[PDB]
Amino acid sequence: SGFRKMAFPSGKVEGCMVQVTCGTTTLNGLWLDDVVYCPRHVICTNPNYEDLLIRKSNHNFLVQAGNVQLRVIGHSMQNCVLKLKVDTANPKTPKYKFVRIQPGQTFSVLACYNGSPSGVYQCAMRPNFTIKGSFLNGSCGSVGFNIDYDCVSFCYMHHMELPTGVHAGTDLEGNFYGPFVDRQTAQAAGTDTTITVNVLAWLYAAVINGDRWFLNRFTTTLNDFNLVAMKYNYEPLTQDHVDILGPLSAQTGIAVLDMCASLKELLQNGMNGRTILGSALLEDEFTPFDVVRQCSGVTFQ
Amino acid sequence: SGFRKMAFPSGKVEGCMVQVTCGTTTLNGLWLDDVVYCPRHVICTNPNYEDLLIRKSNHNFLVQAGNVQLRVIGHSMQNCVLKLKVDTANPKTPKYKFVRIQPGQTFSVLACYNGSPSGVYQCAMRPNFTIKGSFLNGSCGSVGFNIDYDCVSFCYMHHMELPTGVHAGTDLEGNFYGPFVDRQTAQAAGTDTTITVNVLAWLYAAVINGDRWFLNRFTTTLNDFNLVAMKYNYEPLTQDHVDILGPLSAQTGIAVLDMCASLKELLQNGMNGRTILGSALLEDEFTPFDVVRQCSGVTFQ
Ligand SMILES: *CC(=O)N(CCC(N)=O)NC(=O)[C@H](CC1CCCCC1)NC(=O)[C@@H](NC(=O)OCc1ccccc1)[C@@H](C)OC(C)(C)C
Ligand SMILES: *CC(=O)N(CCC(N)=O)NC(=O)[C@H](CC1CCCCC1)NC(=O)[C@@H](NC(=O)OCc1ccccc1)[C@@H](C)OC(C)(C)C
Repeated sequence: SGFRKMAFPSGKVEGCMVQVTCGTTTLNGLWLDDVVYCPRHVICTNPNYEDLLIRKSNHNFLVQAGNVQLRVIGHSMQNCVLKLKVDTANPKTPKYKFVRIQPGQTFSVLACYNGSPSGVYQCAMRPNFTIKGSFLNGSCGSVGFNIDYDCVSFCYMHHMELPTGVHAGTDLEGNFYGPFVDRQTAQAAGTDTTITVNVLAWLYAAVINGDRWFLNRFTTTLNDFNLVAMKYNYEPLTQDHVDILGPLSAQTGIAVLDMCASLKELLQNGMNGRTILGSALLEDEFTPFDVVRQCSGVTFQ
Repeated sequence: SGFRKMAFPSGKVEGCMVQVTCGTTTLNGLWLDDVVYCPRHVICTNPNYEDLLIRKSNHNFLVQAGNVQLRVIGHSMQNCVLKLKVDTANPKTPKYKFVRIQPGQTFSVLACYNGSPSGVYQCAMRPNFTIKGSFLNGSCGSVGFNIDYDCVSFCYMHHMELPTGVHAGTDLEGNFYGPFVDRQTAQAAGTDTTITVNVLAWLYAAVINGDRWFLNRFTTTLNDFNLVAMKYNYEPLTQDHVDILGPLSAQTGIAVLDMCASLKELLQNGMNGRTILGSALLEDEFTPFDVVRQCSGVTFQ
């Protein structure tokens, strides 16, 4: 038992982080096979990156992998990422995919500085397409990922911090999550919302681990639930959400809609000085898949 | 900015986990050089382990490292851990030490099943020498660690879960943290307390990241602070604790004792529906070192 914000083991990704330097900018890159992926704003000097990149040669890119120089033999821009072809394939390349995740989906972040991993933590893509990360200067190029058996699905590369202290970035093909652009012009996160299906998953986690105090005898319709959720800035729950909570419903014996009735009363009454899974807030950064993986024992390799 | 419960990168440890099987018990072991460390209760059938172990031969121990059989060529018991000498040194052995940590100190846990890492999370050794882990059947042998530059300091190996859902285990030399013994006889955690110096560190984290609402104009003596802390089941703060909070004090300009005055008023008044670093509870599983590492950029390799 117990329930923790749990990241995937990070070794498969650690073996891919490298330092990319060019001009006076140094950031992190991701070395898979003979390609190094990094944020395009590594490019020298409202920038027009196509124009800035045609002025570069391969030898203006310094790629450090450990104590080993990698030689750049080709480059191209794909959306907001640079792809640097190097003359050596990464022998530690795991099996991998690039995936663009939906809001509400979680992933592990390996924070990196100068190509050296610093820590790993678990995150969610917020409904407003920011992530509440932990990032300092030089963390650009750090990636977020999930692991399925032996395969690393990369889903995030870090680019920028916004004025509110939250973070914005791209999928590994360089497309920003959300409306953000990689310029130093005023931008701000839209209004965020709480990820309802995830809160419900976490309440099921609480029950699996022995916490029941918040349950009730009431029930609710999907429509009536959504009416109360909107009022508390929760995302509407949809039937596919209900279907995804199916397995957790059947393992606990608590119908999804009955669990919606306790969330409703938790929203209306607060938590009255009690805690759930060591939290005094309703947690929304565990997906239904996260709960099942941690409460059943699924491994990866 | 941002502040997350952040584990060390786990790759150095992942390369050391193995499966140890003997009789009908399978658990995790830790392969460093030509020795595999695992919990001694892997031994077959109020057990007397010295008596049970003299009845075993090397070939009763099956050690799986990936798809590769390791051959046991010697064994011995050290406290509550078995040390199995194998005929092959682990080529992925990092630089490492074994360290017995104090209560209040944090570490990363790589949860493992059948020698396969499942997740990594951050923990603290509670004042009552349990850890609030996340562990299922078959996680025994999973280890906890810290990393300093390139060196893995192993500090925990997991053995058992107690009735309250918290966890007990040993240092890597087999000595239990706390009064626990590796028998299936009724045992229970002592009364825990909140780790005061860590709460103060986290409040400094909040200030470094821009949260100030909880500060106040008041101050307090060490003695007067401890009087209020005892009443709220907080550990007494000592002068060495004050000294350790020195650097965080000097970076923020908030004297330790003034930060004690805001903790005092936070304890006496509650948090009034506000949050600190996304928490509605006072967090105590970040050490002063954790805060500095995450809020300044210290890497490892
Ligand atoms: C490379 C890096 O480490 N990193 C992540 C920083 C972090 N703490 O997560 N990225 C950056 O520092 C960004 C570099 C620029 C380079 C030119 C192309 C765009 C990216 N910069 C930022 O992340 C800044 N954010 C920002 O400029 O947002 C747009 C904006 C501009 C002006 C007003 C409002 C919003 C950060 C570093 O700047 C602030 C002041 C927001 C912290
Ligand atoms: C091997 C393993 O995975 N693991 C960790 C379990 C977990 N969820 O963290 N360890 C064990 O399962 C322990 C194996 C025994 C083998 C004989 C030597 C001692 C260890 N068992 C436990 O952890 C049990 N705890 C326990 O027996 O505590 C002492 C006790 C006995 C009777 C009453 C109260 C206390 C767990 C699995 O049992 C309970 C019922 C506490 C969950």
